[PDB]
Amino acid sequence: VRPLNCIVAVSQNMGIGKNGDLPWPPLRNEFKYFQRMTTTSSVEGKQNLVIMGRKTWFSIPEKNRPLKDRINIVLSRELKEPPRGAHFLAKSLDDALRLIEQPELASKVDMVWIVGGSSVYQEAMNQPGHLRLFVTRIMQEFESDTFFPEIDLGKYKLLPEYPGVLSEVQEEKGIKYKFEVYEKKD
Ligand SMILES: NC(=O)C1=CN([C@@H]2O[C@H](COP(=O)(O)OP(=O)(O)OC[C@H]3O[C@@H](n4cnc5c(N)ncnc54)[C@H](OP(=O)(O)O)[C@@H]3O)[C@@H](O)[C@H]2O)C=CC1
Ligand SMILES: Nc1nc(N)c2nc(CN3c4ccc(O)cc4C=CC4=CCC=C[C@@H]43)cnc2n1
Repeated sequence: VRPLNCIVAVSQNMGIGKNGDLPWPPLRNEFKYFQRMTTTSSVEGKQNLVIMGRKTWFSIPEKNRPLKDRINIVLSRELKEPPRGAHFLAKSLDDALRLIEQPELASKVDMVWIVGGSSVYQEAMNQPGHLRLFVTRIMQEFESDTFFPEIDLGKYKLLPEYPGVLSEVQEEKGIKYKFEVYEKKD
């Protein structure tokens, strides 16, 4: 729960969003990976937890909120109550991270996942300490208005393998993609 995980899908031009949606048509197999990695806790009786920005929360289809079988935290400086369906609201990333480390969640949270958007990735990546980046490389260019921060290879190590993550190039709807895991210690 102390390591922080970010998970993202990014185009060749580092794009992650366009007009409050994704730059590419729906990649349901890519979504299945997102679901699996964020939902699968390491121990029965604990749930994983997802943190996301307010725009990402409202852009997720209503029928799929909250992200099922995960504790959902939404970051907003303007909302005063958690959005309907969200488990917690936090006014800053540090407030959220401090909440998660409170003892009355000890038994109640396994892995922590940052799931977007651009804003939130940026802030998480500015932080000292142990960060993993679960990056899906969409091997194609797409017109985008929201983007993922630079991944400095002097700071992040590309893990050659990672448990439960397959390395082969995948394809759906003629769009190729592959799964990568990066790590920054300390
Ligand atoms: N893997 C992928 O490809 C993903 C792509 N996306 C893309 O991201 C795009 C949107 O990105 P972006 O513009 O960053 O919008 P965000 O997803 O970051 O959501 C915006 C909200 O984030 C809140 N927020 C961010 N940081 C903080 C903080 N430290 N404290 C409190 N609130 C915070 C802001 O609240 P307030 O305004 O009140 O300050 C803002 O309202 C979407 O179009 C989507 O397509 C999203 C998820 C995944
Ligand atoms: N690997 C990876 N990592 C992510 N963080 C990720 N996030 C999403 C976000 N997403 C989704 C998040 C959850 C969900 O059930 C469906 C979607 C589908 C469409 C979406 C449209 C616009 C904005 C957000 C929304 C979709 N795919 C993703 N894949």
